[PDB]
Amino acid sequence: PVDPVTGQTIINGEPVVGRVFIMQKTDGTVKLGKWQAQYDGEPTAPEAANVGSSYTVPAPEHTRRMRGIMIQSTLWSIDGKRSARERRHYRPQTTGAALGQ
Amino acid sequence: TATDSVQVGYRGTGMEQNYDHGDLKKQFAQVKIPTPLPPAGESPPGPLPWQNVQVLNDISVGEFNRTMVAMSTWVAGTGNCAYCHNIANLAADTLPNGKPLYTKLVARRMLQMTRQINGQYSQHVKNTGVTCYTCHMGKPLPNGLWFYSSQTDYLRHYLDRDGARVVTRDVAPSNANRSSVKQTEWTYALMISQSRSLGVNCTYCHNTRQFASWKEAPPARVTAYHGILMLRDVNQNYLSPLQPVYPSVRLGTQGDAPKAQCVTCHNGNYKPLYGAQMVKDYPALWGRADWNGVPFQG
Amino acid sequence: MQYIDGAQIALYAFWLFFFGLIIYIRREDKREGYPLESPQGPREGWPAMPEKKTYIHRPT
Amino acid sequence: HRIWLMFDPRRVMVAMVGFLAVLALVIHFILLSSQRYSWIENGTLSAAQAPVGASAPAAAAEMSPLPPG
Amino acid sequence: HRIWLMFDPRRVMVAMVGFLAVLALVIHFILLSSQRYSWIENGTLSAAQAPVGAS
Amino acid sequence: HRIWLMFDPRRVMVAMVGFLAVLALVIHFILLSSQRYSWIENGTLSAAQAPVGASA
Amino acid sequence: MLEYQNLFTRVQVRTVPEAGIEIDESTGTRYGTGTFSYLAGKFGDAQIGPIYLGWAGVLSLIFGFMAFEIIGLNMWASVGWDPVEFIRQLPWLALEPPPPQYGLRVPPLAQGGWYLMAGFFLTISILLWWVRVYRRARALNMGTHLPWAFASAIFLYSTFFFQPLLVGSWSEMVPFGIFPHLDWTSAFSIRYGNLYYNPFHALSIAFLYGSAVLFAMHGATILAVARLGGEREIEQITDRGTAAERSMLFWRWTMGFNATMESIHRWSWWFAVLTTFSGGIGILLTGTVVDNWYLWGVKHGLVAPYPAQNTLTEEQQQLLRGRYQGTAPDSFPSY
Amino acid sequence: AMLSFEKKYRVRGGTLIGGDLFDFWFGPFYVGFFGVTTIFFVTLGTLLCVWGAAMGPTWNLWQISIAPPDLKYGLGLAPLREGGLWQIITLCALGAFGSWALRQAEISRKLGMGMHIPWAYGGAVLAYATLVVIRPMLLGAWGHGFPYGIFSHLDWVSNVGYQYLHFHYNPAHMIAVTFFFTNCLALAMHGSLILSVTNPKKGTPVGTSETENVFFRDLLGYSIGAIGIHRLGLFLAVGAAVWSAICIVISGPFWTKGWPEWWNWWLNLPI
Amino acid sequence: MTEDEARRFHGYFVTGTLGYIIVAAVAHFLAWQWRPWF
Ligand SMILES: CCCCCCCCCCCCCC(=O)OC[C@H](COP(=O)(O)OCC(O)COP(=O)(O)OC[C@@H](COC(=O)CCCCCCCCCCCCC)OC(=O)CCCCCCCCCCCCC)OC(=O)CCCCCCCCCCCCC
Ligand SMILES: CCCCCCCCCCCCCC(=O)OC[C@H](COP(=O)(O)OCC(O)COP(=O)(O)OC[C@@H](COC(=O)CCCCCCCCCCCCC)OC(=O)CCCCCCCCCCCCC)OC(=O)CCCCCCCCCCCCC
Ligand code: BCL
Ligand code: BCL
Ligand SMILES: CC[C@H]1c2cc3[nH]c4c(c3C)C(=O)[C@H](C(=O)OC)c4c3nc(cc4[nH]c(cc(n2)[C@@H]1C)c(C(C)=O)c4C)[C@@H](C)[C@@H]3CCC(=O)OC/C=C(\C)CCC[C@H](C)CCC[C@H](C)CCCC(C)C
Ligand SMILES: CC[C@H]1c2cc3[nH]c4c(c3C)C(=O)[C@H](C(=O)OC)c4c3nc(cc4[nH]c(cc(n2)[C@@H]1C)c(C(C)=O)c4C)[C@@H](C)[C@@H]3CCC(=O)OC/C=C(\C)CCC[C@H](C)CCC[C@H](C)CCCC(C)C
Ligand SMILES: CC(C)=CCC/C(C)=C/CC/C(C)=C/CC/C(C)=C/CC/C(C)=C/CC/C(C)=C/CC/C(C)=C/CC/C(C)=C/CC1=C(C)C(=O)c2ccccc2C1=O
Ligand SMILES: CC(C)=CCC/C(C)=C\CC/C(C)=C/CC/C(C)=C\CC/C(C)=C\CC/C(C)=C\CC/C(C)=C/CC/C(C)=C/CC1=C(C)C(=O)c2ccccc2C1=O
Ligand SMILES: COC(C)(C)C/C=C/C(C)=C/C=C/C(C)=C/C=C/C(C)=C/C=C\C=C(C)\C=C\C=C(C)\C=C\C=C(C)\C=C\CC(C)(C)OC
Ligand SMILES: CCCCCCCCCCCCO[C@@H]1O[C@H](CO)[C@@H](O[C@H]2O[C@H](CO)[C@@H](O)[C@H](O)[C@H]2O)[C@H](O)[C@H]1O
Ligand SMILES: [Fe+3]
Repeated sequence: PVDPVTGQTIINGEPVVGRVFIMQKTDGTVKLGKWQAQYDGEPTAPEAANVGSSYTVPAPEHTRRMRGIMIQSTLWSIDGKRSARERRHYRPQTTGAALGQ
Repeated sequence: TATDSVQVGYRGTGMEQNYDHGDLKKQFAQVKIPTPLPPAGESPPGPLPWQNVQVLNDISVGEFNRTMVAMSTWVAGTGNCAYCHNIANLAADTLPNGKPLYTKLVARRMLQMTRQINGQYSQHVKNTGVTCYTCHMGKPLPNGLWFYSSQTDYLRHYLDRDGARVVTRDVAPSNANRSSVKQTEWTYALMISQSRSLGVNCTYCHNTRQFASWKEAPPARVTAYHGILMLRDVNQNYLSPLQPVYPSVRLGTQGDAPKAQCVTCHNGNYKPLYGAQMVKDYPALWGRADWNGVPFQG
Repeated sequence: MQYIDGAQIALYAFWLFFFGLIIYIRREDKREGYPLESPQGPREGWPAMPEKKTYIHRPT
Repeated sequence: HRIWLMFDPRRVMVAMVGFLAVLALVIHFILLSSQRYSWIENGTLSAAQAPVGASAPAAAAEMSPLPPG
Repeated sequence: HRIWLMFDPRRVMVAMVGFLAVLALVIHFILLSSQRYSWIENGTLSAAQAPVGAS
Repeated sequence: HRIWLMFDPRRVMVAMVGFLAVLALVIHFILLSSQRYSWIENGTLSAAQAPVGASA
Repeated sequence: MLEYQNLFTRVQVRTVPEAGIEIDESTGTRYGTGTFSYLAGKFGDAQIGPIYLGWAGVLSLIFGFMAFEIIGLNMWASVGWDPVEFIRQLPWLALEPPPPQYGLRVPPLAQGGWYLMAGFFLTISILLWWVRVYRRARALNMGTHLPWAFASAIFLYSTFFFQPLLVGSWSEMVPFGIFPHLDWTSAFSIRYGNLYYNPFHALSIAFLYGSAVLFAMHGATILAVARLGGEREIEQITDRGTAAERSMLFWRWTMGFNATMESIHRWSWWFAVLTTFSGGIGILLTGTVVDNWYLWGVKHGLVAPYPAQNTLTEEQQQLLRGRYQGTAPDSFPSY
Repeated sequence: AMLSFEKKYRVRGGTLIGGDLFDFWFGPFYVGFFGVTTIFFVTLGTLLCVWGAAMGPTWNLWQISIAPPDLKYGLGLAPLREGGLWQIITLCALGAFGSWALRQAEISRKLGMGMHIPWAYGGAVLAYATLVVIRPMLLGAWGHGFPYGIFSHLDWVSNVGYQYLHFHYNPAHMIAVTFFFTNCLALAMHGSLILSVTNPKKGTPVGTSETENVFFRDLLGYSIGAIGIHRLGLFLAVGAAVWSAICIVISGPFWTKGWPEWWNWWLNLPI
Repeated sequence: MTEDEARRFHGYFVTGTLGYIIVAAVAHFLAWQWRPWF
């Protein structure tokens, strides 16, 4: 509360000489508590994963030869060579009977 | 070489964005915004003299031609009715021989798409919407077009995949989260692509000491999440269903319609066109009744 | 229990082993040049002096 | 001519050739990396068509090359 | 002349051959990496059709 | 001057040449990195068209 | 002008190559006679001498070469057998572990079977090399300190097999590749919540830095007293000369305490061994006892507070919740 | 106290600054002019660190963090409560490390030894100076330094590493990591070799210098010398720090994109 | 050494310095005419 006559801050019924400010630590930081309290204000837990019930084998032309997980963002995003791009997937296949040979 | 650094987190955390000064200046200089067309706000109180118009129905006539000039300069070029119309019959959806005008049908669907983006996804494009120019930049083909390649292509995160979280919300392991290190690598690749699409680094949306935390991350992360959801709408309900309209040269090797990603609008910038505001002066593209208190005539 | 977990238990086991190891290596560090020379007499820090160690030499 | 009794001409010639060659390479590469004097690509343009650096520029509205701090 | 007294001809000739080879390789590779002078792909173009730096 | 009996002329000359070369390179590069004196790109501009820093 | 820094040797002395101390040769023998390299003799010893080969060494070479061949051939097949692409893209190529849905069951040959074969052969060859190191040590009546340091290295290596077995999937193993194994390192840290807060990871980092510190200190100390015969450490240990005395006094005057010529090598041995031992413990604890090391650090008071960078509303907390990652789409939908 | 052989070595001379005033021993420590300067800087820096801990929200040893200033104060001395204290502590640390190196040089000049130890410590000093002086100066702000906190400087390292998307792809980082790993391997091998020769199979005599070379020649086919192993250890340990300084100084001042993209040059070779 | 070559070297060094300085003065005047910095 502020005294309406002298414009002075009052603390526990006593006036203070000076410009009262609320003390705080460096940049308003507060010590962390329990780990479960790290989710106060954070979004709720994510939902269960979407896992396909069945699996259909793709065509060879739609299958990657390189099984590295991060190959699309680490190499292919910066690689643009035509033949190198061609060797990224398997080639389409058939049978001798289907070719009439 | 001077480096322009922008602090995005608390001091000492290491959350900063670095830029090379020379290339940043060259890249910023080369952008050329089309000048806004002079407003047309004195049309007569008459009915619409339009035969085949199912989108621009709430718009006056003079502002209709204003929008048409803007659309031409944004997609095809100044003037140039020949890219979407035939000069003789502007209301015709088909060529004189009989073939339908696919560019005009695409432009109609994409008028609807632009209105949907500006109206239903304000949480991403706050007060700075999009026009045809943001994606097209004066050309008929935008950037970042992608098609079906393989199952583990992370761009499917913007079409039909859902869920990218891998981090456990507990100290101890359980069956609530059984993510593999490979799934973490997939998320890493997707986020590297996002970072390069906006020209930023990981700390723009993350405090990397805990990637899962939203309170320790800058507000941009929230915006980024909405940008995912918007894309999933755009790619599912507007771009993909346009498969039977395009000629075969437009589709992919599986014969599917081109789709959009973050770099389609952003083109390697934290904001499209460095945050240029263009749609505030083109009410036909708004999805709202007002942009910045400026009301929509109707 | 709840606050105690396996990582903490293993960490304190490692701390105990590391302190024992440091004690052993400091015992070895005083095999030459001890006891110290001081006006108050012979001096031994902690850990105290180890027993005398002799090597083996091949016959001539 | 008494300068050569102070410094070995062999050392001076080595340092001179090295410094002058490094300077020539650096200048040629600085010019080649520029926009006005990238002669391998744009050397056929006339002096009027050659790029010129921008003069005293104007400001911009609601457009920042840098993200907010 | 008298330079061969101050400099060994063997050393000078080896250094000169090395420098000339490196310089020729660097120039050829710079030209090959350019757009106007990528002669392996566009060498059949006439001088009016060859790419020019935009300005 | 007696300074040459106090300082080796070879040492002083080498130090002076090195310091001068580094200083000249530093000044030329500072000018090249600036906006007003980036002469390789904007050297054909007149004194009126050359950039000037703002009053900020 | 400068004092001789003992960095390089200017005058090399040659002699007949040293055949080696007489050792048992019932199961293996020495190959070569001993050649001399001048360039190698500038920095250290010059003799590229004979090498002993026995049972364990030959078996280790066979198994290791089989693993190396499997890895290389899978890398080569991944680029369509293109030698140009093989050399150009070599750092990005990998032999990848099986898919996560197989758990610990055997995978298809083209989807992780080769990986397990190569890993098994590499493991067998590493163990056989350990046997060879032990036997070479005991053939010369030496102590087995090197075998038990190599054992610590092998312990850290074997955690890359035991942790995926404990979490229950061979998909969590380290891929065979230059860049992809770095990718796995990064993704492993990210998946389990900032491995910086693993206490045993911090411990192993302390021991690795301390190994660098100790070797810099010991090498500088021995080079600084090599003018007094300090590099001959065996004799300075069994008959302490002025070089060892000065080495002790330098560090006693510097940091207040010192070691001896022999116990500084005990310090070095233990720092190097502990680097891999504590790291192996830290890896074994991840995903089995602790799934989020940042949250463990918050629980045990390791994490410094920062001001919040963002605040979320009640509807935002429900909206911003995501979904755990699932399987990739096996269909190409038409809309 | 003094070692059994210590007394004959404690003589006068060898100092760089000062004379008989600062030429004494405090306990086992030698005090010179640079010993006094080291004490001054250590005391001032440690007391300022304790004050920074007192200003912060906790006394927990792991959570204490004295952070550098904001980037907006670039190259200027920020207010004490807003990062200026970090700058003063940095000045104290620089003074203390320089004084430690010079005092070590005085000590080695007094025992007749070479000058290797101060120069070896100079590599670590150079790495630290690159972290807090050279790189922040090139980037133009003192706020590019790392905070002084046991686990907060780990957070700084993590965020700075992810500033370049994938920091593993830094070539100089790869070379420095190789140096560190090879150094640890070589240290293990050297310690094992010396201990196994001086502590052989029980019942057998102490081995000779030829046993070391014969063992390593039998195992690897090549055995570096007794002087060679110490030269190699010094080179590996110091080169690790030098290549670390190189790797951190090129990130930001010279390269601002993601490190993986830097490998374009290799994929675009004309062949 | 004989204090005469000191005078001779001083003359040579002084004239070299003076010429370098005047040539720098011409360069600065030329640059001022092209684009003044004050
Ligand atoms: C792949 C998977 C593995 C992955 C990880 C692998 C890690 C490997 C760690 C290995 C640790 C030892 C390393 C070492 O120096 O090895 C050299 C030595 C071979 O020497 P040698 O060839 O025989 O040469 C003979 C001679 O030259 C040895 O002299 P050296 O100087 O090398 O060794 C000195 C000996 C002296 O021994 C003694 O004084 C006897 C008492 C030693 C301590 C016994 C109790 C230890 C604790 C027990 C509970 C331990 C509980 C944890 O000293 C040593 O070798 C070691 C000295 C002590 C090291 C620090 C100990 C700190 C303990 C702190 C405890 C907490 C205090 C609060 O190898 C040995 O194995 C030596 C011991 C051989 C006798 C058997 C000992 C075990 C018997 C019981 C188990 C029997 C088999 C089931
Ligand atoms: C981490 C593991 C720990 C581990 C901790 C536990 C283990 C410690 C082991 C240390 C090594 C072995 C023991 C040893 O030999 O110590 C040396 C000394 C015996 O020395 P000495 O053998 O007699 O040789 C001394 C000889 O050089 C003659 O020296 P002198 O007596 O002439 O004077 C030398 C010094 C001191 O000058 C004096 O006038 C001393 C009395 C007044 C001291 C304060 C004066 C300042 C004003 C008041 C401040 C205080 C006002 C309240 O003169 C010097 O010039 C040397 C000092 C450096 C001067 C330049 C720097 C100036 C600025 C300093 C600013 C900071 C200090 C105030 O021994 C002792 O004093 C025995 C008791 C142990 C002393 C340390 C106790 C530390 C307790 C720490 C508790 C908290 C732990 C967390
Ligand atoms: C984003 C990345 C993550 C991270 C993820 C990991 C992971 C994951 C691991 C480490 C581990 C370690 N990390 Mg790291 N680490 C990060 C940040 C750091 C920083 C830093 C300045 O930021 C540092 C200094 C370190 C340092 C360290 C080391 C102390 C430790 C490994 C010791 C080691 O490998 O010895 C080298 C020794 C070995 C690899 C042992 C095996 C050697 C085998 C025996 C050799 C066989 C060779 C074979 C025969 C050769 C031929 C093969 C052919 C194909 C035939 N980390 C961040 C937080 N770190 C490891 C650890 O222990 O963690 C607790 C570990 O597994
Ligand atoms: C996501 C984070 C990134 C990453 C980002 C970075 C960044 C960012 C940096 C490194 C740097 C380093 N990284 Mg990396 N790094 C990662 C993963 C790794 C992994 C791994 C996966 O295993 C490894 C092995 C490494 C390895 C390393 C080293 C090459 C290097 C640290 C040593 C160093 O600089 O010493 C040099 C030594 C010093 C700086 C110490 C000097 C000490 C001074 C002289 C003071 C001593 C006295 C003291 C104050 C008081 C003592 C008191 C007494 C005890 C009483 N990184 C991941 C991928 N890495 C660092 C580097 O190069 O630094 C230059 C660095 O800054
Ligand atoms: C204290 C822990 C440190 C340490 C310790 C350590 N390592 C050790 C030892 C010790 C004490 C040994 O005794 C042992 C050794 O013998 O060292 C010389 C070993 C060893 N540490 C090794 C490596 C190593 N150590 C590492 C790490 C470390 N080792 C830690 C830092 C690392 C890292 C950082 O990842 C590596 C890579 C080996 C040199 C060696 C164990 C050798 C081994 O097991 O070999 C098995 C044999 C094979 C796999 C055969 C492979 C054959 C070829 C590689 C392929 C075929 C090539 C072909 C013929 C030609 C080329 C191709 C053609 C097409 C051109
Ligand atoms: C070749 C480079 C490698 C190396 C070598 C090396 N270090 C050395 C030497 C050598 C050759 C010594 O001779 C010297 C020594 O005397 O060792 C006993 C030293 C030394 N290496 C040390 C540590 C050290 N070295 C490190 C690194 C390395 N040192 C490199 C890998 C690291 C790392 C990686 O973090 C550390 C922690 C010291 C034990 C010692 C130097 C002692 C010294 O300088 O003491 C004077 C200072 C004090 C007594 C107290 C601090 C005074 C400051 C004013 C306090 C404020 C500090 C500041 C707030 C930093 C806080 C950092 C936070 C991250 C915690
Ligand atoms: C020619 C050429 C090609 C050159 C190219 C080289 C280039 C370009 C380099 C970059 C140039 C630039 C701009 C970089 C800046 C480099 C700088 C700033 C140089 C610094 C020079 C230098 C030698 C470093 C430090 C100087 C030193 C060693 C100072 C010591 C001075 C001295 C002897 C006095 C003692 C007092 C000291 C040291 C104060 C500390 C001190 C204080 C303050 C007490 O109160 C106190 C009281 C009681 C007990 C002890 C103390 C105590 O230790
Ligand atoms: C004026 C001035 C400034 C001048 C001073 C000089 C300067 C500028 C400072 C230094 C700068 C210089 C000159 C540095 C350049 C150094 C150079 C040229 C490079 C050296 C590179 C080099 C030697 C090799 C590279 C090392 C690499 C990459 C791999 C190491 C692999 C490895 C593990 C090797 C170990 C070899 C073996 C078999 C050792 C086992 C072995 C061990 C471990 C023993 O303990 C032991 C003890 C006693 C007998 C035998 C042995 C023994 O042979
Ligand atoms: C000329 O070309 C040819 C092909 C002829 C030769 C060329 C070969 C080349 C170029 C090879 C290149 C190899 C490279 C580049 C290799 C890179 C390797 C790297 C960087 C590896 C890094 C890490 C790998 C680790 C840590 C792997 C660890 C694996 C473990 C621990 C696996 C254990 C597996 C076991 C024990 C399997 C057991 C079998 C079971 C019991 C499961 O059986 C069912
Ligand atoms: C695969 C590529 C090749 C990898 C191997 C490269 C080998 C050479 C690099 C390692 C050695 C570099 O050599 C390095 O030289 C510099 C001079 O520039 C020395 O000097 C450097 O550190 C000292 C230490 O205080 C500073 O005073 C000095 O200003 C600084 O330049 C280093 O002490 C030495 O380590
Ligand atoms: Fe040694």
